[PDB]
Parts: sequence; C-alpha cells; structure tokens
Amino acid sequence: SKGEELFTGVVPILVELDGDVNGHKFSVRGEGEGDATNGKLTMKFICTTGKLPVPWPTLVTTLVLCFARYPDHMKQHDFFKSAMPEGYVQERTISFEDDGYYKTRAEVKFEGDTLVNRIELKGIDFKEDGNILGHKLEYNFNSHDAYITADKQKNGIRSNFKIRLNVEDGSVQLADHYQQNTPIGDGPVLLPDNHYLSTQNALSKDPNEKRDHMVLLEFVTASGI
Repeated sequence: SKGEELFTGVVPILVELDGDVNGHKFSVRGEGEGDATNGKLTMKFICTTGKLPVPWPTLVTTLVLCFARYPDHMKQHDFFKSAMPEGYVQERTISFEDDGYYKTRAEVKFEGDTLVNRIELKGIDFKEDGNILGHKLEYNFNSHDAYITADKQKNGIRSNFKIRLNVEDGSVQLADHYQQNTPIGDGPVLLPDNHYLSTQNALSKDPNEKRDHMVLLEFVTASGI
C-alpha cells in the first residue's frame, strides 16, 4: 500500500480540537509523534483556552488509528493507512450513562509531513454536577478492545464499542462509542474483514507545565485474523 509507506518511520502528529459542551467553549492542541511499526504514539495536550471544562479521560478516544500496528500473522487490510495521504473523516456519538453525549467530526490526514487530527466536538444535555461537568472521574484510562467492521455502502468502516471510565467513588461509568469512518477524496481504499483493535493508555502530568494538560502514551494493536 502506498499509504502504508508513509508510516514506516516516526511521524509527527498535530491534534487540534474545538469544543463546546453545554455552552462551555474550549480548545485543545496536541503535539507528539507516532511509531506505527510498534503501534506507539506519544503526545502532550494543552487546553489553550484555560481550564478544561470536562475530564481529560473523556477526550482520549476523540484526540489517530492510522498508527495502529497490524501484525503480519493476520495479513489483513489496514483501512486507515490505505486512505493516506488524503485521509479520512472520523465521526462519533459518545453517550455517557445517565448523562449527556458528545458528537464529534474529525478529519485525519497529512498536512505536509505531519499527520493531523482536526476535530469539532459538541456536547449536549450534560448534568452540571454529574461526573463529567463536575470533574468526578479518575485521571486514568483502562485498556479496551474495539470491534471493526467494513461499511461497504460508504466505502469505509464502522465500530461500536464501550469504554469503562473510573469514577472517584470506586464505581465505573460507561461511555458508549458509535463510530464511522469514510475516506476523503476518490482514491481506492482497502476494506478489512472484521477484526479488533486493542488499546492501552498511560496518562501523566508534566511537572514543569502550568497549563491544564495531559501527557499520553498509547499503544494500538490489531488482532483477530
């Protein structure tokens, strides 16, 4: 795949998110690099408008599946890299149990040598002292698997998956994700057989950083074929 050739080394990443949750407007910018050969990415994100009005763990999945590692032994098509450099649109509904929901639309594509994820996020119907707007979630993110299927009619893929967010009182709150991806432009893409992506995330803080921020290490690996 020609798109696959763009990922054999280390690739710089830029993430830009404009958000509006219950009328609270905010922006996030992130920079880092991705190593798709190892399924690895490292990022630092900053809330550039001041205080982030939602917990950072609720934004992890919104803030580049082209950096997944697709192992040889499954020998299956990589939709996300095959769409590059022109890239793809990634859209989601994210529902939080007994609370509001996010709607997201992002374009993932090369701008020069940088893989860019540019996102528009809207949050609706949140409770002002629920776990999200009330900041009652732990600063961590559990490992999870997500099932990927081909969407033949839209020449893309879909994925419905759940995330278990840890609440400060010891319980969990489900954030259910409903995702669809479609290619940008008219280049040919590879539609995969059904498979899984497995993800792990390590969240930390920069001790010299005064702004509201998140340092992230993430691994994404394909399986099941």
